[PDB]
Amino acid sequence: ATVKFKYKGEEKQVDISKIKKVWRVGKMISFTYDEGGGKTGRGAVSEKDAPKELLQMLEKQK
Repeated sequence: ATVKFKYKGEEKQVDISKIKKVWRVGKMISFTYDEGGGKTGRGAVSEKDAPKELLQMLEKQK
């Protein structure tokens, strides 16, 4: 369900349903998640750092 991503010294828990657009750029995977009344926050997660759920959809399903 939830993705724990490091910020400075604070690891932030964000839901898989709230990730609006996800894209694999090269060494990193950048993503725009929505959070309230039309105001999108922008996170990032590395290639070894991202575990299994987001990796299976873009290189198997459709």
